[PDB]
Amino acid sequence: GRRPARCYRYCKNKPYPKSRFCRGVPDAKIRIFDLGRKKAKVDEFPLCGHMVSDEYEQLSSEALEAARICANKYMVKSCGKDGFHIRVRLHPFHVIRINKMLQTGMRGAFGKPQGTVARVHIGQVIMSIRTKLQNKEHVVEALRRAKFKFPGRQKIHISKKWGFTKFNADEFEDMVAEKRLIPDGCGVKYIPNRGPLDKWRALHS
Amino acid sequence: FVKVVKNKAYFKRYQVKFRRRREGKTDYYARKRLVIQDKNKYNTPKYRMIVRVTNRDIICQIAYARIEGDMIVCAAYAHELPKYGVKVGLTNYAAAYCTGLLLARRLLNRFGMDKIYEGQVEVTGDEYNVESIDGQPGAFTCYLDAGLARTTTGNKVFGALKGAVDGGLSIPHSTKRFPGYDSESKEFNAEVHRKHIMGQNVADYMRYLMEEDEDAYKKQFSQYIKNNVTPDMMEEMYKKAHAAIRENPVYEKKPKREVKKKRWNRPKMSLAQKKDRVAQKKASFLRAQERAA
Amino acid sequence: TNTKGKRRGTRYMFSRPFRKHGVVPLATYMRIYKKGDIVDIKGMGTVQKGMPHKCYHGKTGRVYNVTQHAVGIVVNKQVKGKILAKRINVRIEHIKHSKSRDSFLKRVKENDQKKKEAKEKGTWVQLKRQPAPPREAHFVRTNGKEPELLEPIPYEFMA
Amino acid sequence: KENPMRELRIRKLCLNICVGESGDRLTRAAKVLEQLTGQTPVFSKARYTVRSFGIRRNEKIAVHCTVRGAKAEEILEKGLKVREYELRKNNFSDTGNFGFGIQEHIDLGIKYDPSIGIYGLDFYVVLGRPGFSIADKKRRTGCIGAKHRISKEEAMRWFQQKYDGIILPG
Amino acid sequence: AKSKNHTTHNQSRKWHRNGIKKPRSQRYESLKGVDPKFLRNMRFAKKH
RNA sequence: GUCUACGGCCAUACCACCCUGAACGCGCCCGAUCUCGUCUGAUCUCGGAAGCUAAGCAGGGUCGGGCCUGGUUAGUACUUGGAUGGGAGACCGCCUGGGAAUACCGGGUGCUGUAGGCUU
RNA sequence: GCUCAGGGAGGACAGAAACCUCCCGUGGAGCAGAAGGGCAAAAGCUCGCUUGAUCUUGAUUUUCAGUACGAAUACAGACCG
RNA sequence: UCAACCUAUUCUCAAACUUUAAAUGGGUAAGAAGCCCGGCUCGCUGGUGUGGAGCCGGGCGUGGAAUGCGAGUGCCUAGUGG
Ligand SMILES: [Mg+2]
Ligand SMILES: [Mg+2]
Ligand SMILES: [Mg+2]
Ligand SMILES: [Mg+2]
Ligand SMILES: [Mg+2]
Ligand SMILES: [Mg+2]
Ligand SMILES: [Mg+2]
Ligand SMILES: [Mg+2]
Ligand SMILES: [Mg+2]
Ligand SMILES: [Mg+2]
Repeated sequence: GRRPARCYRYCKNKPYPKSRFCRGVPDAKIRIFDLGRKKAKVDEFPLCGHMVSDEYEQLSSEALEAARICANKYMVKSCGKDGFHIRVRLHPFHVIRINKMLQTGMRGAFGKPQGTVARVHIGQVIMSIRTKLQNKEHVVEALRRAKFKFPGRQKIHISKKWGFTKFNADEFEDMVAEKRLIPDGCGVKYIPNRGPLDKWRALHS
Repeated sequence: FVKVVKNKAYFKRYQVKFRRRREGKTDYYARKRLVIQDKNKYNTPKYRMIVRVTNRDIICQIAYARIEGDMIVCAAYAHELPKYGVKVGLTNYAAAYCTGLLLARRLLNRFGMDKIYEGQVEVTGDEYNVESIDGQPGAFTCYLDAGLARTTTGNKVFGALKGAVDGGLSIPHSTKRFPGYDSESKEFNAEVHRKHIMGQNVADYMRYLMEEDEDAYKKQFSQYIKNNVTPDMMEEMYKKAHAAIRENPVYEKKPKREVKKKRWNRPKMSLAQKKDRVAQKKASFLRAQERAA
Repeated sequence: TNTKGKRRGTRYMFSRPFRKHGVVPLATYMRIYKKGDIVDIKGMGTVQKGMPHKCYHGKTGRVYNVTQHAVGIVVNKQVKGKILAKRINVRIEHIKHSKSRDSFLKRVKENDQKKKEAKEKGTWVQLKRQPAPPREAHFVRTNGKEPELLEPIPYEFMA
Repeated sequence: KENPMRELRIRKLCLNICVGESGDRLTRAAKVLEQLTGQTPVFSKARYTVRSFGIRRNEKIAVHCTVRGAKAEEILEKGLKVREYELRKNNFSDTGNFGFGIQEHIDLGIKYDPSIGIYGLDFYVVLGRPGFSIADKKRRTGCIGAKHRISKEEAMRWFQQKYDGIILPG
Repeated sequence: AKSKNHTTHNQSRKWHRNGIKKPRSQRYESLKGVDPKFLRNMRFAKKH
């Protein structure tokens, strides 16, 4: 019953979020965004593969959930059940409209909301899998299988960051040994040389 | 727990008051309605008579507003009344009248209008208003700044007002807030205001305490006793102070001394010193940890 | 079709700046305005009296009339194909002087002083602002070290 | 050797009786705490309207008063004599005040009229220190600083050394 | 049978055929709108 | 060096805690006859000078939060004009000139006008 | 003259929510209504007195044709609060 | 334990959100109607032959950025308003 994505594919409109003015939106069907062993520290998954995009287009929430399931299925088949962590780094906020014809015509044509849609830039990361450093080909194959659930051209890039952090994977170990970083779950905490030094003597206590 | 109210968001969104509004001193609403000259007057000054009653003296100034600040024309305080012979009691209604009189006569002598516009040489207490005479240079017109005093009846702000009015300033005023205007019968008996100007309430309270109990009298009044101020001397002392002020109103400053240049408060620590403080704190913590382990 | 309200479209225009809300500062009141003063307009939301129109927020005119709170100024407004020299009544806190007249005034007074003097002295000193000429010929010294060589960076995708 | 401008004082003793209705009960409760204090109390109205309790907006539902000084100390001593000088550790506010409540005013030392009846009271002692007038004077209003405030233990030690009462826990 | 509603297409060159010409600047412009008490005084100063 | 009275721009001045204030001040403070106002001399008003810098306030401190001003981000994003450039499109590249902002890393932490003191 | 929304800590019945008290509180409240602006010794809330919500000629702005009506802005002449 | 809560973090947004904040753009100024003196007048403003404005009289051309171009003004008027 939903129109094809090639109708609602280009970033044609102003971004039109679910708000006080556009209410009555049917709910986005991707609602789980992070999967796998999402309760695992930064230290035990060092590898991070990003499905980056290569077009300025619109991905549907249907396609985001289809690619989530297509990645998760291959990851729990290949890397074991909890040896990975996928996260979908797009949330569909733009909602799209449907002009229903049943006779009026184009008189007063402004659609009811039909669905939700994520707008993506050239180089904005769609999905990302955090895994161990020997599960490289499995994550490339999982992202390559999930690319067929999207329109357009997506590329696959294995980053030099330490998983889901903004710090580089070569100097992450030196920084965490120098105690400028602190593990606090799936992320890491950055500590400047700017605090009150009771925090300093608490860390080096 | 509670949610922390004064966070980074609170301080980033926080706007400060003006500095005088934070310090508490000024009311910008009344100050804007009081000092702003009309724009068709074109840089004509607008004069104010500022009254501030402190705990121990009374500041009476006359100032007009420029862009950099209120340049004060003339100033007259209450602690300079022992030059004329009011030894102690410098914050009461009578000393408010005396310093208003001194402000008026000193400003008139500063401008050159002490012979003209004599005002009330004898003190009556009733309504007076210095109406200007033709040919001679016109009367000095200024407006009364109370600041933050709740301007109710019998206020030393209006005592200094009546002091300037009897000195010769033409200030707009009503005889509603002088002591004597009773709220019931809605008239104004000027002899009660004269008693308050001459300090007869203080002399009568002095007599009342030395009749009721002399321990409370010596606790309440002591510098009066030290400067041998008696109740019968009070009105004649304030009249001689009025005559002394109206005969010699000019202020002569104290001479400026050669300083010693000694600094009484701690100077601001420098960048090198405070980085060395945090270096020594870290090194001392680490050596205390190795001498604890 | 848009509404034709007096304050339509002036959400961000008559609003105060960030953390500069509150009491209007008093030098704005204490500045005095003659006639013939070149005067900028910038309407302000805290004082609703004497509000200049959104057509004139940002325009500069000339004072022709001063009253006891407000000045009348003569601004050029452009409507469809003409320019009207029209006059408006603006309260005093919607208004600044312009320093664009002031730079001309100081240039005139220093030109007139260096035309008064250095004329019985004999020299002839330049009084017109010629525009910024091309750079004259100049040696550039490479004191010792060689010019550092640049060459483009290889492409690596960092995101 | 301690600075005499940090003497713990009682700044006020405020009393109220929240009767919950207007008219006869409220006027005679006003008369009973006027018999207590010696000054005419005031009538506290209602902010909101809750019909579960039986009150309406702007309806006079309570009587309160404020006592200062020697009268405050003597009324407080009467109330603590009712409360046998035994206060709980939860009867102390974090800002250093304290307060308690009694159930019949006949225990205070006020004789009875069947025209009036019996009522209970909330007593609340707002402790202070010399200098707390900074927080509510007008001309240069400031705050009170950190060293000069009154903490909870610093108040209840004062209570149990000035009244020789006990702080029973719970 | 609809039609076009509003346009400012050809209007700029229609204006700039005879030019956006600035107002007629003239020495001694008039006194209408000047403060009447000020102008009473001005014309008494001219009277005497 | 510094304070009061009135201020100007209104955080480089705010906020939290700690330290130190000599002299003059500014305060806290002591009272309620009178002026005045309250349930209450707490506030306001009124008369004072026994005590105290405890607080306000002032000066200083914090690998402080903030604020101000710099570096980075970055000639990046965006962009005026241009091509019979590319691309199926989306969009991108180039020629011509302009050119941002976070995070991250430094520096600063009120200046000042008029009047009157203190440092005999 | 006072500070508002909210929160914390206390107090006989009293509680999740009646009233009293302290502390924090840049507006998160209120300003009749729609929204946007604006506002903290106020434009809010509470009191006291009130009728400038009055009589009158011109100028101006806004839509604009640079015309009306509407609404509004500075002035001016009294008569007042 | 599991929730709310709270504090430092983290992913993604906004036409009717915003601390910041461009490019293009919109006013004004680039002098003789301008400066600088001397003096009168005023019932307005006025501590103050104060302030402001208006009048007289005199002195000053290096015509006060580049470029380019003779300008200003008044009648009568068609057609047009898909
Ligand atoms: Mg569209
Ligand atoms: Mg006032
Ligand atoms: Mg058509
Ligand atoms: Mg048409
Ligand atoms: Mg007292
Ligand atoms: Mg102190
Ligand atoms: Mg101290
Ligand atoms: Mg800091
Ligand atoms: Mg008011
Ligand atoms: Mg109103």
